[PDB]
Amino acid sequence: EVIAQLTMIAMIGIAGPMIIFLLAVRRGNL
Amino acid sequence: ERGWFDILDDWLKRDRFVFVGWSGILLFPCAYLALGGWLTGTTFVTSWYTHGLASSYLEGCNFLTVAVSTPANSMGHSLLLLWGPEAQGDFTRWCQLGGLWTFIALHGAFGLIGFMLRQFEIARLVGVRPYNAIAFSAPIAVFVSVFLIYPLGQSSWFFAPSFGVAAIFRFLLFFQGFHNWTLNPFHMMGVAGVLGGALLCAIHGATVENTLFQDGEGASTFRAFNPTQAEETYSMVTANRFWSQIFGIAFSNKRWLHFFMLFVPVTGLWMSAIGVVGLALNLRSYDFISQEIRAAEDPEFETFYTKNLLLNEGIRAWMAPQDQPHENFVFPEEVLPRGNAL
Amino acid sequence: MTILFQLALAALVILSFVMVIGVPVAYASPQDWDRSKQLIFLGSGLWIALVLVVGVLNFFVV
Amino acid sequence: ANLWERFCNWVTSTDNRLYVGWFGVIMIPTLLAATICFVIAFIAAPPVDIDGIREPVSGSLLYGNNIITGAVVPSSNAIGLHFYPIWEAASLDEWLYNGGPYQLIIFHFLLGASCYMGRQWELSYRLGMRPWICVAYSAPLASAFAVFLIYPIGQGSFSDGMPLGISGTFNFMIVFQAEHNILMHPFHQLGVAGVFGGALFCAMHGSLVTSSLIRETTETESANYGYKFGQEEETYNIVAAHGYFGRLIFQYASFNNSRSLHFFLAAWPVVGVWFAALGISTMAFNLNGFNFNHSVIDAKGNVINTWADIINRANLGMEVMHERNAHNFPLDLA
Amino acid sequence: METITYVFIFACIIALFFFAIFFREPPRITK
Amino acid sequence: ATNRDQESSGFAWWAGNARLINLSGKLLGAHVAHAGLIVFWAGAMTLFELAHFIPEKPMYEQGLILIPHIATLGWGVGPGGEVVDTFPFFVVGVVHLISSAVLGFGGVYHAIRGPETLEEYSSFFGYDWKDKNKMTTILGFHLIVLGIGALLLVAKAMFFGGLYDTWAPGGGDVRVITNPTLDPRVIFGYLLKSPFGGEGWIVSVNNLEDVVGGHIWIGLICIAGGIWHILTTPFGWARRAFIWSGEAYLSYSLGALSMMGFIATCFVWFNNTVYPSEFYGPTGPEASQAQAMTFLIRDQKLGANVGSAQGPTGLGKYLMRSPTGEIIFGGETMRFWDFRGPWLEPLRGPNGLDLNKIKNDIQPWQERRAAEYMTHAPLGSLNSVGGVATEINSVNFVSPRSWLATSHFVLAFFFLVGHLWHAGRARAAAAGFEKGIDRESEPVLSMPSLD
Amino acid sequence: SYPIFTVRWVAVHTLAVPTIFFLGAIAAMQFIQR
Amino acid sequence: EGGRIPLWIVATVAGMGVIVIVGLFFYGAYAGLGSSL
Amino acid sequence: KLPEAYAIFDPLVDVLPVIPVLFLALAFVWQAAVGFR
Amino acid sequence: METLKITVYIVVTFFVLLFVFGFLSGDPARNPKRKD
Ligand code: CLA
Ligand code: CLA
Ligand code: CLA
Ligand code: CLA
Ligand code: CLA
Ligand SMILES: CC1=C(/C=C/C(C)=C/C=C/C(C)=C/C=C/C=C(C)/C=C/C=C(C)/C=C/C2=C(C)CCCC2(C)C)C(C)(C)CCC1
Ligand SMILES: CC1=C(/C=C/C(C)=C/C=C/C(C)=C/C=C/C=C(C)/C=C/C=C(C)/C=C/C2=C(C)CCCC2(C)C)C(C)(C)CCC1
Ligand SMILES: CC1=C(/C=C/C(C)=C/C=C/C(C)=C/C=C/C=C(C)/C=C/C=C(C)/C=C/C2=C(C)CCCC2(C)C)C(C)(C)CCC1
Ligand SMILES: CCCCCCCCCCCCO[C@@H]1O[C@H](CO)[C@@H](O[C@H]2O[C@H](CO)[C@@H](O)[C@H](O)[C@H]2O)[C@H](O)[C@H]1O
Ligand SMILES: CCCCCCCS[C@@H]1O[C@H](CO)[C@@H](O)[C@H](O)[C@H]1O
Ligand SMILES: [Cl-]
Ligand SMILES: [Cl-]
Ligand SMILES: [Fe+2]
Ligand SMILES: [Mg+2]
Ligand SMILES: [Mg+2]
Repeated sequence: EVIAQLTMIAMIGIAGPMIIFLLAVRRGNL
Repeated sequence: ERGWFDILDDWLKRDRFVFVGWSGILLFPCAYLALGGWLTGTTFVTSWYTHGLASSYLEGCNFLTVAVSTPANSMGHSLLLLWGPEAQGDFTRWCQLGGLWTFIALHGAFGLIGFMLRQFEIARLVGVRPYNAIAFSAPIAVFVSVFLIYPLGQSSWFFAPSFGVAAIFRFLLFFQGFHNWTLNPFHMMGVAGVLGGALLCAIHGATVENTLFQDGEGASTFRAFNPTQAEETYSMVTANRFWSQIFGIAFSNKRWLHFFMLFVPVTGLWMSAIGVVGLALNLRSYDFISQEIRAAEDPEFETFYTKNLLLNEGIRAWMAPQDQPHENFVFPEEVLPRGNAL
Repeated sequence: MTILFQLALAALVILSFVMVIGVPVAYASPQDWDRSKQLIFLGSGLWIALVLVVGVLNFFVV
Repeated sequence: ANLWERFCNWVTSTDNRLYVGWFGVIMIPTLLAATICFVIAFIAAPPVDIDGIREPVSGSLLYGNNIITGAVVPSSNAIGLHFYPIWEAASLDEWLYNGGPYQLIIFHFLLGASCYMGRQWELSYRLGMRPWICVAYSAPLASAFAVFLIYPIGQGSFSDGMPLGISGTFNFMIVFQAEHNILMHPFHQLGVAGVFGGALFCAMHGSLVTSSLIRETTETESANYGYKFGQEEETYNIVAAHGYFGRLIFQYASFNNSRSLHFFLAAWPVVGVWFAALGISTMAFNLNGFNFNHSVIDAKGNVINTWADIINRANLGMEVMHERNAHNFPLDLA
Repeated sequence: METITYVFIFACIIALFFFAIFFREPPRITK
Repeated sequence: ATNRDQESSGFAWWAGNARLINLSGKLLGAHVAHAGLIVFWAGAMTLFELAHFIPEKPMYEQGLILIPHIATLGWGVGPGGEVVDTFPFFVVGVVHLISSAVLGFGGVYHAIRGPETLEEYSSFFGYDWKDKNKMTTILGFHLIVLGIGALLLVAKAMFFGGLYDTWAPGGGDVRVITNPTLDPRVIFGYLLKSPFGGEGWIVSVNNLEDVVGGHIWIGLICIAGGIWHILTTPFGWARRAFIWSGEAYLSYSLGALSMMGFIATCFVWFNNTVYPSEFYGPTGPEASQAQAMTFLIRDQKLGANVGSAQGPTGLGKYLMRSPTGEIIFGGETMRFWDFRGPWLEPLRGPNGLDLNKIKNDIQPWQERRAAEYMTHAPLGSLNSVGGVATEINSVNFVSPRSWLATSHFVLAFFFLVGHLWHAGRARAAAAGFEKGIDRESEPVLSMPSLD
Repeated sequence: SYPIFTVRWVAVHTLAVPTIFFLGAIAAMQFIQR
Repeated sequence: EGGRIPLWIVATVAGMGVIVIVGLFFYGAYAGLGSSL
Repeated sequence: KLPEAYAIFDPLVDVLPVIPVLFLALAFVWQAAVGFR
Repeated sequence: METLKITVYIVVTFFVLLFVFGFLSGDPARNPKRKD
């Protein structure tokens, strides 16, 4: 089903930018 | 002295993000409408009534197949103005009749004039020589010969290029099949100017980048240039030796080099335009008479020239009925030229 | 068994997603490294255990 | 210094009017062999049975061609990808009938041109230059490899390699369109962007530098005498050129860094032509241009033609006519 | 006569290459 | 952050990975993480392929490139290449995907958490590019690893079920290789074969005995070579011939991979032994031969004497002679007479195609196969519309052979560019002029003029 | 300090405004069936 | 407030929006009008 | 098809192969966050 | 033809040998700066 596929890709898609965002907020070693 | 003209002149020539100028009064509306007309047509407008084709995203075409198509052959060379005697003010019918084609072509033409005027205006204000405007005469020669002169010599706008990717491809193949345009020496000079221009672009860029002086510590060498520096950033002497030893000849004069870079592709495009002016009248380089006399008398004589005419003959017979629907061509299977099996 | 398999594989996916974000974030974070280290060790051990669990349970549901 | 040492020194000498070099040791004999054979063949070779159907095509001037129609004709379809050197023929008469000169020329040319590319690295090294001019030349080289070698390999015959002639070139193009719909292939479209853009940027750079030449000459003399070979000072005003072009479009659309500008001039046509080369090299294995034939259908199921279908009609005309005596079975599979 | 003409022009071009390379105006460094 | 901007590293962001040249710990992280990507793709792509896989449809109708690689090894398939068990495909996919997490973990750790350089931490794992003995030692380790890999193929073929054999007597089937070719005159004879038509260099390998024995030789050569390189240091002539730097070594490998990519292109295009047509579709040569076979069969059934049938050109319509006289299919496929395939060989005698066999011995299975292959020729559009450019939409098909040949030509070509880029740069950097010409020491200014 | 409405503002919006409109229109077209 | 939402977030979100819309356009090549079906 | 026991994770399997591409894109998100220094 | 084959085989070998041995003759040292 197309919605399930789209939900999966959205969550995988956000994971990358999320890592960066979390590290930016935490003043991490980017 | 400081009247309304001079005040208007001040405002037009303000140093702003997008320069306007007097030329902007012509340029911006015509360019905007040409582009807007194209985007509008390719998104929403059909070619069903002019060509029997779908041509918009709305109809299911993609980026490669959408087009603003030329008007029907029965329109002749009608300017096809919205308020003209064909559409009579009706916007919907105007779209259905191919009014967007003349709209785009004509606004496009006045837009290019405005752009070249802009090139002249800015050059005067900044105090540089107007070589950029001059080089732009080539794109103008091409647009005018192909989109205006060509169809004007033919039966109608119908045979002008339609504004689309695949539609332009169709135009290329039509020119091969009907005009044998590849055989034309003016097209050949055009090809030499374009490919020679691309060659000069690549070779000059690469030569400069590979004869750079080390003017910084960086292994990435871009930061080691200052716009206001007096010195050449690359070695002309080293560049010259390299090429002299590799190719036999090299530039030694930088001013000649850069002028030659203008000259080559500009001249090429001009030559191709002259060829198209000829094709407007079906004045083609279609044949070599000597080849035809020999081939007609001698059925064992064959060259790549004779091979290509057979392809043209196929193109014409196979594409014409759908490509020229106003002719109502019905070619029964039996008359179609075909080789064995295929 | 089928429900065990189902939830073990679900847990494996969820943990994987948490680790995918958590491990790099922890590795490049200044504070809470002591807190992070042990969780990464726990996360890794559990991840491996779940792989084996899903691996074995595979044959009792297929 | 011994004989070998002095020879090596001469070969690699930076003082030769034309650099020889190690690549040159291979380049010189192969390009001479290819050139000499080409000229003789273009003038004097008898008709060649390109399609292996005992239908010899005349390519040479003395056999009824002019400059435009003349060609060195590709080797026979009967040969396919078989190596056909002179010594494999029973005689020169046979060798010529079967298109032996084509193979001799293209193999020598491709080797020599590969060594031409190597030589460009080599001299750059000897002169203490940066090394990437040869990388720029790889674009046209790859394109020569595409039409003379890769395409024939993919199709299983040197008879489908591009002919060494003006009209033979057009023949190759038209048939290529029929069989691969190259116009609708994005790599060829990139190629066009590369060459149209390369010409555009060539005219652009030429015009902008010429526009901003610093006054060093009188009205009655050519402005080119304003630049002297090897002068240390730059001959035009880039700040003025940028001030112009930045106002023509907008400021951040124009280059003020000459190194970045020239990199762009190198990269645009080179990358585009790489894609062009890759178009031909991948259509060599029949991954063809986009096919939207009958893509648009109405509610009932009537085909509503697009410009793609009109392209298709033109392609069909080329297809049914090409090599009119060569096909016995309904599909043209290579 | 056509073959002669074409071969003549070609030969003249090749001769021109020779002179353009070996009997060029030598590049001379100045300021 | 150390060396993580242009001013401190000398490299702009777009050449950011060049900042890693002398940072062995981070560079190890880069490599291990990358290997994780490769393994990730192999696993995830396999699972995707299996999820979309319809077992009764040919693989080559389904856009599969990985399952065919698994099947060729003898896993999951039976006679005629029929799929008997999809579980082996699942295993390969899962294990790769699982393994990719482990590599990803190691890569991410070494890249951003572990020691930035390895030299102070470990003499064993640390390295200097200019240390020629250490460089050849690491090379030696990897050669052993590769030699073991080649022997794993031998192991599968000889002791663990065998490999799919398209040439198996009675028809294609999985077959255990009991008698691999060890004769060095045969194995190394392939290497000296012309790459041209009818010869085809190593791409000509046409039986599994030669394939397996070749890997025995390669396995042992790589192990021996690896040991050799651990125990020795480069000779004088080698030292004077090569540039010794990280970028130089990268460039040699780039050139090597380019060469390999080009070879793989021709392999998948021409070879129907290690790329069985049952899984990958017919070769271009094969499909063309199969069309001639199809119409020979059809027309002969209709009463045609196919031996005496003169075509329009005067050459035989169905059958003609090769330039050395062998009887071959006529029409344009005359170019493809070097083709050899299991469906066709039964009709071949010492003189080429045998007219008696053609008249009398063509089996329905041969007819079926020829028809299958003729209509699955490797021709198709970028949007996967099968057939010639002029075909109408209907058949969703592009051959795995086309996908694999094209992709690897593109890759091989760019890798040649990369080789020239890095080889040229490595030479310039070692000589000390990669950043430009010294204004006060411009080499050309100290040379005599050419004229 | 900075002006809000400028010639630049107009030029940007003459392009931006129809672009987004058109993109929504073409987005909707992707769900049309014959 | 001129500088609150970091530019790298704007670029990432804007870029993702482009991928989604173009992705939708590609999906449409296989469904409904222009799909050949 | 995947074995029946895994059918629910099918839409996830459909999207996994693209993940490598996302890693290339991620490098650009990261570089944007550090100002391409 | 046999004589031609042998001649070309010898010619080609000669030039190939020159190329290989030529590049083996301390090529990295043949530059204007650091001769190593
Ligand atoms: C400088 C900008 C510019 C230019 C050069 C053009 C030029 C053109 N337009 Mg475009 N247009 C523009 C801006 C521009 N337009 C703008 C801003 C819009 C949005 C409203 C449009 C919308 C538009 C449409 C819908 C159409 C055009 C069309 C045309 C064409 C015919 C115009 C014509 O015949 O008018 C004739 C008028 C003049 C030349 C002006 C006369 C001024 C004189 C000197 C003064 C005398 C007038 C006097 C005061 C009035 C007394 C009359 C009285 C006796 C009744 C031509 C290519 C048509 C076309 O493309 O068809 C294919 C068409 O259908 N335009
Ligand atoms: C195969 C792709 C690849 C890989 C493996 C690397 C590897 C690396 N790069 Mg290069 N890079 C790449 C492509 C890649 N790069 C591309 C395409 C560009 C152009 C945009 C660059 C531009 C670039 C620059 C300018 C620099 C690097 C640097 C580095 C190193 C340090 C990175 C850092 O400091 O993180 C900081 C970032 C973070 C801490 C954020 C988190 C990043 C992690 C690794 C994400 C992992 C997520 C993953 C899904 C989690 C799985 C965990 C699970 C297994 C449990 C690292 C070894 C740096 C260097 O050389 O150091 C001296 C450096 O300056 N890269
Ligand atoms: C060896 C490489 C390779 C090959 C031969 C294939 C082949 C195939 N794939 Mg797989 N795949 C790959 C890698 C590959 N893929 C990668 C890297 C991914 C991650 C995205 C995938 C994920 C994937 C999915 C999800 C699917 C496929 C599918 C398919 C099939 C149809 C492909 C198609 O329609 O393309 C369309 C063509 C394009 C999209 C054009 C590609 C253009 C690229 C970007 C050009 C690259 C040029 C060069 C590298 C750029 C460098 C620039 C230079 C200047 C530096 C076909 C069998 C489909 C299938 O049928 O599955 C059963 C399918 O659904 N693949
Ligand atoms: C080729 C890749 C590679 C290399 C050369 C190294 C090398 C190193 N690692 Mg790294 N790492 C890797 C990948 C690699 N690692 C992977 C895949 C993971 C995830 C499990 C890790 C996780 C990791 C951590 C957490 C640490 C290291 C550490 C170390 C250092 C000491 C290790 C040691 O002394 O082992 C001694 C030898 C053993 C313990 C026995 C090895 C057992 C192996 C796995 C058996 C199988 C071998 C076989 C060839 C593998 C085939 C796999 C193949 C199919 C891919 C050393 C610099 C340490 C460090 O850097 O110190 C600060 C450290 O803390 N590694
Ligand atoms: C990844 C694989 C690999 C790599 C990178 C190396 C690297 C190296 N080896 Mg090692 N070697 C290997 C595998 C490898 N080896 C294996 C598997 C064995 C076991 C047989 C050996 C046995 C070995 C020995 C005995 C020696 C080396 C030596 C060397 C060094 C220089 C070799 C050289 O100049 O080659 C380039 C080759 C030449 C200069 C010879 C002439 C080149 C001709 C023209 C090549 C002809 C092929 C041509 C490209 C086209 C034909 C196609 C072909 C595929 C058939 C270098 C450090 C030398 C060394 O210094 O030892 C410490 C040395 O004496 N190796
Ligand atoms: C197997 C698996 C998994 C995994 C995962 C992963 C591994 C992931 C990842 C990931 C990732 C890895 C992600 C990502 C990403 C991303 C992105 C999303 C991006 C992007 C981008 C962009 C959009 C960009 C842009 C830009 C910028 C920023 C700058 C400049 C400009 C531009 C505009 C270009 C899981 C857990 C699910 C579970 C099950 C299985
Ligand atoms: C005609 C007309 C008019 C007008 C109009 C207009 C002015 C319009 C407009 C318009 C417009 C103005 C529009 C728009 C648009 C758009 C669009 C539709 C877009 C898009 C896009 C895209 C889709 C993108 C993409 C891409 C690219 C290009 C590159 C790379 C990547 C990508 C893929 C991102 C008027 C009323 C006067 C009148 C009459 C007629
Ligand atoms: C250094 C660096 C980098 C890189 C990174 C990397 C490249 C990585 C990685 C990574 C990786 C390489 C990873 C991974 C992973 C994985 C995972 C996480 C997994 C998993 C899995 C799972 C969970 C599964 C499951 C399952 C099963 C068991 C069965 C059937 C179904 C399924 C599929 C559901 C970048 C560029 C960002 C930049 C900066 C730095
Ligand atoms: C079937 C093939 C099997 C391959 C076997 C592998 C053997 C490899 C052969 C290596 C022999 C080459 O050895 C190489 O020869 C030349 C020419 O004499 C030497 O001599 C050279 O010395 C210096 C090097 O700076 C040069 O300036 C000089 O012009 C030249 O005389 C090289 O210093 C030496 O390294
Ligand atoms: C827009 C058309 C341009 C034609 C220019 C004619 C200017 S006309 C000129 O304008 C002056 C102020 O500008 C006045 O002082 C003066 O009375 C008037 O004759
Ligand atoms: Cl033809
Ligand atoms: Cl045929
Ligand atoms: Fe310049
Ligand atoms: Mg649709
Ligand atoms: Mg699914």
